[PDB]
Amino acid sequence: PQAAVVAIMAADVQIAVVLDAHAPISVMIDPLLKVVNTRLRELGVAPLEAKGRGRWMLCLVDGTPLRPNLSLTEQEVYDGDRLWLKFLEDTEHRSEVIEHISTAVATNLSKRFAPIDPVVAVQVGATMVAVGVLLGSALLGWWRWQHESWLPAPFAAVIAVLVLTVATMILARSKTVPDRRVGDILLLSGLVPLAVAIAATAPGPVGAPHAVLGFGVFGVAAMLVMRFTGRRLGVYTALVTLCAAATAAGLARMVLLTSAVTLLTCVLLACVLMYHGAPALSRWLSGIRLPVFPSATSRWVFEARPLEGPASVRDVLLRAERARSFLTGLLVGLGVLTVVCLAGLCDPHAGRRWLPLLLAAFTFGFLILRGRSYVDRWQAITLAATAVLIIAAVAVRYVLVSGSPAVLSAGVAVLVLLPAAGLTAAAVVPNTIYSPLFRKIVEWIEYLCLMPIFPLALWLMN
Amino acid sequence: WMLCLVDGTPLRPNLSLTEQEVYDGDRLWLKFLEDTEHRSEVIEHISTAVATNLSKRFAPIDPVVAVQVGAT
Amino acid sequence: DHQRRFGHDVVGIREYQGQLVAVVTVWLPVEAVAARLRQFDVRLDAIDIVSVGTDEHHTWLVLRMDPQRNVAAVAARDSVAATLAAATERLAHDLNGRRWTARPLTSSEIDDMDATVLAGWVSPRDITSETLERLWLPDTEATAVTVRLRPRHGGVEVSAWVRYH
Amino acid sequence: MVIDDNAWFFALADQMSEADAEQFAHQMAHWRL
Repeated sequence: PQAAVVAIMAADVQIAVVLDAHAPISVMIDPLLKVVNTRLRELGVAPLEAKGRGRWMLCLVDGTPLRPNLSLTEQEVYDGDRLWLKFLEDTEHRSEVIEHISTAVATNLSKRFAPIDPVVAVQVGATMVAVGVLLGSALLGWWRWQHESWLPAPFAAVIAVLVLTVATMILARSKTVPDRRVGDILLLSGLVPLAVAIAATAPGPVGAPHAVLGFGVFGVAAMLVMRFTGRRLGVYTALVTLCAAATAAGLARMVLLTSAVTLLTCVLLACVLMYHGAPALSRWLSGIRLPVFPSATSRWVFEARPLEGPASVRDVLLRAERARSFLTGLLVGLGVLTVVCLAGLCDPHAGRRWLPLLLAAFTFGFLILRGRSYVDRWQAITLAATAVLIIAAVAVRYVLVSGSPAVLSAGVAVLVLLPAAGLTAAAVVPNTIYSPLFRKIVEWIEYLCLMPIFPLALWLMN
Repeated sequence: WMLCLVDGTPLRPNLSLTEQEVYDGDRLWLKFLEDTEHRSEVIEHISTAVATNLSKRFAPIDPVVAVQVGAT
Repeated sequence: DHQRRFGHDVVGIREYQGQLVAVVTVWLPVEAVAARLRQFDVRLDAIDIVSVGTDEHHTWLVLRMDPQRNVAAVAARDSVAATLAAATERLAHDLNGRRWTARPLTSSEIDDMDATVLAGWVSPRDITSETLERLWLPDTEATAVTVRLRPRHGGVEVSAWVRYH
Repeated sequence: MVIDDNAWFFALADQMSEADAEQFAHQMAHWRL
């Protein structure tokens, strides 16, 4: 009959066992415990013990217990799976009763929800002062856009230097806690008024020189904070991606007099190239020996534990998480750049308008390749989100300024039907199963979307 | 024909049940095996807590999430 | 690099861009080692069968494993090296028992194996399953014959190549 | 001792399956003291 080979884990030891694939768990659990205790005692490891009243049980590694009355088969234990053996502590006790309504309300809420706390309060204050200083900096930028006054730049500079010194003092003095994210929030908040202060010093009417100067200095600061801090690096990766593209556009509008369409098509080309290059670049950026403040998952692994030994697993884990964060930041930045360039291209009142819609569709498919290919949940979701936002941005870019019921009805119809198809591909399709051949053919089609961009990039450039 | 324990390790055919520590109420699987050697001696020392912890938060996209993403 | 672990054997390891380890084994053996690319937790990069000889008939498995694809497994264990050492001891103990015996190489003997593989050219073959025992037959002072297994999808797909002299 | 003659709620029974009983019996059979 069938047998499942599985590696069970119990008392910090994993042992591979071959199990009767369709005996009920209630049959096998006891001699499995005896075998595990024999193996542990042979290893000199302290054996398993029944800590008071309770029961011996087996769980999936995700934590859920197996049905003891059921066999491995009907609960989908397959070969190569893993199981966690436990003595579950007894659950049952007196079911207490508070008869008075008011006291029962108070005790249930207090027991079950979390109050406000000064740890949270400081973070809230940091968030609100971050929002305030971005509003102030964006407001001064709006005024310098509207008016030629030199005086906003001293205000932006002084608020930037005050918040940056405050952030630095908090990061230096209060580094002892994971609430140093207060300092990180303030520093992220205060690099922006510095950028608009440097940008507003460019004389004459506002435009490309101000833009290239501000984005260049903000990207430079975002690059420095990697080497000096190395904390919360996904958002700075997205920001330095956006500033790199904006600075390339500003130098293209100053050194040359290129049109906007040429530059947007250049930016799209750079985007799809970078999407192809992003995982490799991330694995490069994984090892830049920047400072080693661990992140949340790494901290909460390190609390449970004390090229060989601990330092190797620690380096591997930190390296992997830095890779994941860089990759996620990159993909978010590219997603923003991709939607902003596609929105900038698809003016409805242009004679070439049919072409960038093709560019949109090709990019949409190409992004969906990566979405199905990349492993991290929030990266697949990033790719899917930006792909949708392409369609939404170009649709609104048409229908807002093109005052016709025709384009309106077309946009709103695709805007409701297309995500419903995107849902349908997983909602009705059984567990999103398709054949490997069909999958590879879909990968061929969305790859065959890419090489049409190259001549279209030439044709929209000229 | 040869008797294996629940994990699959066989019993020694030249030893009694007491000498191999088999007591009353024990379950023995009766099997026909092509060979007399089928053990897998390799133990791994793995920390069970992090092992059972980290799996749920390094998982790839599960279609039950993807449905929610689509619905959003 | 080298280790002796809480297991049973001493295991040599090399690293450059990822970890490398090799097992010697001592007519045809079973081909089904493709399953051991996907152990209970670790995911290995490739299984390469390696063989060399004239006389001097030697046969090897060299295994590639990326830690960064395996971090979820390594994080549970006290070392990345201990992880791959255990997984190779698993493969060695799985092969061992029949007429052919198997053990992990010491890294010194890994450099010995590299020297014997060098000892100082035809096409890679598209269809290979029948070829192996006759592809040894062309006259040479030294032949190196090897087969590669890689996880293209949930299956495992095969390539083989050879050189002479 | 009975306090009053009227039948009333007493308990919800700790019912146990045949498999659990058999499992406990395979445990108890291990001992001879």
